[PDB]
Amino acid sequence: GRVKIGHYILGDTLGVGTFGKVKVGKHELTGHKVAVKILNRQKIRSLDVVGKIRREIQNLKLFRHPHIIKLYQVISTPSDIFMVMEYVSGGELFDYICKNGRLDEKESRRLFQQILSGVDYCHRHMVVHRDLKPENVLLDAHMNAKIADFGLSNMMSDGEFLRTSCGSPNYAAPEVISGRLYAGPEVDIWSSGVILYALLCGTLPFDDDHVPTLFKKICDGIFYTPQYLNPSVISLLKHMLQVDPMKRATIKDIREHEWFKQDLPKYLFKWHLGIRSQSRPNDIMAEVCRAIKQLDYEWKVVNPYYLRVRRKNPVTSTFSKMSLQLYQVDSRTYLLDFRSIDDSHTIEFFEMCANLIKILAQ
Amino acid sequence: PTVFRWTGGGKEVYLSGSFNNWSKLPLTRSQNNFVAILDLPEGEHQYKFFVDGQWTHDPSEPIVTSQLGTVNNIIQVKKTDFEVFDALMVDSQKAPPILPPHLLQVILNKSCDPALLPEPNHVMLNHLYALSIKDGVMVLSATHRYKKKYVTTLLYKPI
Amino acid sequence: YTTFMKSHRCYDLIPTSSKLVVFDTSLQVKKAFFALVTNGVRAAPLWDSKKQSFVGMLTITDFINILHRYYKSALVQIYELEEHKIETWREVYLQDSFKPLVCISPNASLFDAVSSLIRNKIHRLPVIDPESGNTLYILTHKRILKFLKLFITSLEELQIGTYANIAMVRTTTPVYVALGIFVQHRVSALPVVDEKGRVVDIYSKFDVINLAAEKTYNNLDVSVTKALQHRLKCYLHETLEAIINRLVEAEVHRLVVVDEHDVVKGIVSLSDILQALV
Ligand SMILES: O=C(O[C@@H]1O[C@H](C(=O)O)[C@@H](O)[C@H](O)[C@H]1O)c1c[nH]c2cc(F)c(-c3ccc([C@@H]4CCCCO4)cc3)c(F)c12
Ligand SMILES: Nc1ncnc2c1ncn2[C@@H]1O[C@H](COP(=O)(O)OP(=O)(O)O)[C@@H](O)[C@H]1O
Ligand SMILES: Nc1ncnc2c1ncn2[C@@H]1O[C@H](COP(=O)(O)O)[C@@H](O)[C@H]1O
Ligand SMILES: Nc1ncnc2c1ncn2[C@@H]1O[C@H](COP(=O)(O)O)[C@@H](O)[C@H]1O
Ligand SMILES: [Cl-]
Ligand SMILES: [Cl-]
Ligand SMILES: [Cl-]
Repeated sequence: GRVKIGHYILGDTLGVGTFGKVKVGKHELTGHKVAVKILNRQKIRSLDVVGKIRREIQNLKLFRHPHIIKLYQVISTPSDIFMVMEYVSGGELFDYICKNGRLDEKESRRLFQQILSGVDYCHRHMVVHRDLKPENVLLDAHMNAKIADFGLSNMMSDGEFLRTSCGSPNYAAPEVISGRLYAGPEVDIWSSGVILYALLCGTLPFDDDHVPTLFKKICDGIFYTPQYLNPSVISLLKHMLQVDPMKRATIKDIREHEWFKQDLPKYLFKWHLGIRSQSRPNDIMAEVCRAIKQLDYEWKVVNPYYLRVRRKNPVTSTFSKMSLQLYQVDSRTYLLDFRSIDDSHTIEFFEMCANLIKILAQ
Repeated sequence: PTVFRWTGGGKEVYLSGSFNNWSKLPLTRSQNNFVAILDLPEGEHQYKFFVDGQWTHDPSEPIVTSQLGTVNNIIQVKKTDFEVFDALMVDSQKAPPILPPHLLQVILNKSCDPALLPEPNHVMLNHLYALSIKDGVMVLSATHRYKKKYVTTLLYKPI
Repeated sequence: YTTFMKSHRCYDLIPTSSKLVVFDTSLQVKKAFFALVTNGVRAAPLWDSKKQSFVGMLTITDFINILHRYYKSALVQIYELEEHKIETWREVYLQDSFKPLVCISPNASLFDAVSSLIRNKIHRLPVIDPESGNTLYILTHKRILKFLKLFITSLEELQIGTYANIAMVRTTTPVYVALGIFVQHRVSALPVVDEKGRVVDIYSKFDVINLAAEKTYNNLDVSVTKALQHRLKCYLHETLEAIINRLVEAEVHRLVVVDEHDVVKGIVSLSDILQALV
């Protein structure tokens, strides 16, 4: 009377992830254990995440890092999708820090190097696991970090920003709580910074029951450094938890940091953008729309500020695509951004833009 | 391998089906969900449930009523349901944003080769940048990646 | 050495991140030369908007040519240089003679690249990707040789270089005159020689852009020495491995093959070195 999938007999539920239930699987013959994520096809289509999952599987099946949970196999059934993964007996890093207190400088550094190694591997693979927290860092028998819920993760694509506000308010970057556009790695760096504080202190840097003050505190980048903290790691944290993404640490800057480097194992590791106008956003969009048509160009209005435009080459008889986007700079100025859409392509893009600019504002 | 799940309470729940000559197969309960996974040959199968003394079907699931008035559930175990990417493919059937600071980080402004340049953040690739129009000649520029290398091309164009 | 080039792709020599200056043929030719200087580039591919293709390349040779073909005097403006488009000039430069665009794919071999250079008698080879049609990089002898020399782990016995009818200038020779030699002889550099046959300096195709740079081209009556004020030998009894090492170590485009008494006997160009190794 055992529920089996693969040759693993499904047992106890380890938890409930982003998109599914996670159950233990112990092999019929060998006793080998796996973590099985159950994704009901009807639910993964109700939330329109079918595409999300397709990509998520694609990435994770080819990934292989010692501090990222291995995705062994994906078993499809008419009903649901079974994601067979590597199981780790130690559970959450979060409960570790609950049960035992904060980790010692040495122990903290080890685990931080391990996590960051994994975080880096993801980024090196144009994957950004947003929602990076002790709750999603699992531990194995031998105390090794294992990055786990890629449900909120996204792809990093050349020339494009992400928008989705994702993780736990505490671990979430200020721009994520601010709901501003972001590149991707900087928000994983911030979350990893929160993880470092959690390891060294055993508490959260930014935390309050009063949600408004929690968000002020996060956006003010102010956290308490207890006297027992080594000034060098305080240096690293001050760098990692920069409210300005442009001023924030990078996996490179961290890798170069003295605190990090220590005992680190071998196995791990006058140009102007677009055109700017001070007019009303709706007047700007109207102007650019009556300019695109004035060039006999095909287009498709996505957002009231995003437009995907096409042009037929009068010579080579080829289709060339680009996307236009209005961003706000000052409280009084806005700028239209031109981005090339990949199927001379580059020169044709310049030409396409140039035409539009001569018939436009600053 | 097909999943047979009964959502709803019960002390004892069984699965009778064409695939097992209508024999009562016990379904294990975790909580509120009674399940059994079993591989069935690709094709049509009819099943019913024996939920605490009552023979029922999952009404949420497709049925079939017999010439004799028998109402059983039906299942079409398709080839497509077995392969993940095939199954996922068959499944898929205001104010302006603030300017990200990233787009203001160029590689042309920031002894050495004038040809050589720093590596860019993926985020600023394919974006159009331009110099102020001096002498009635426009200068446009952009960084594009070709494989594992990058090229910042700048066009000198009259207007 | 030669079989090494046949294996390695052009891509393997394209840098991690480079700058590519492209001129529209409708651009004023004076602005086009000033752009080479301002950008710190020696050549630029030309794009014809009406043709929708890369028609050719603008090099310092083009400047040398314009200057010599149209220099009236120091008291008279070069009207053609001041007010000519790149196409209006390419229409003149090449008329009864037609030299189409030479290019290479990034997936093509380094051997194919070395050949393309000598075969078409050229110094700048643009690497264009076929699917994108985008020019990525411009292949120069210096870079291809620097790559060969990276993987390398007498000049009289092998006989490599030009040793007969060597085109060189006197100390006092005006720039215009020297420009005329660069044109009729079609050679990259003119060794500056003293009263006696010995060499004191070398005026090269490069030293000609300083005129664009300093905006001093309106006086070509100046001696080659006056011209060189703004800012290397090899003897016949020296091994080619050492002579190849010397060129890349000093990053120079050609060495002077001189006798004991510092008197010119020939020249050995990067062109000839890569050619002999093909
Ligand atoms: O639980 C599921 O969905 C949830 O249903 C909730 C609801 O309806 O109440 C909603 O609220 C939730 O949102 C939803 O995620 C499932 C969807 N597909 C499945 C496929 C399965 F195989 C199993 C399953 C596998 C093994 C055992 C065995 C049984 C014996 C003990 C050890 O586990 C029990 C059950 C499942 F549980 C599911
Ligand atoms: N790829 C090319 N295809 C055809 N002609 C070219 C190409 N590149 C340059 N040319 C032409 O070759 C001539 C000489 O150029 P070049 O030898 O490259 O000069 P430099 O020594 O400064 O590199 C010029 O007339 C130039 O327009
Ligand atoms: N001053 C010169 N006089 C004669 N031949 C030369 C001179 N400079 C270069 N050459 C030759 O010109 C050819 C092409 O080389 P280059 O234009 O110098 O890259 C080679 O065969 C060189 O040896
Ligand atoms: N044989 C040489 N000896 C010394 N300097 C040289 C030599 N050949 C070229 N140069 C210098 O290199 C510069 C021009 O570069 P290029 O024409 O590319 O070789 C000038 O400053 C020349 O003086
Ligand atoms: Cl949970
Ligand atoms: Cl057990
Ligand atoms: Cl374990």
